[PDB]
Amino acid sequence: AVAQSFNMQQQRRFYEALHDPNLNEEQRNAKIKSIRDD
Repeated sequence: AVAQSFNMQQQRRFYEALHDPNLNEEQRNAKIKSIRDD
């Protein structure tokens, strides 16, 4: 969540959001394009 190294620090978040079939591939995609874009 707003890390100064959002690849090394932020990785588990992206994994969790990606591995979430409940969220359809648009809302799921928005989560990905938010965890980075913050």
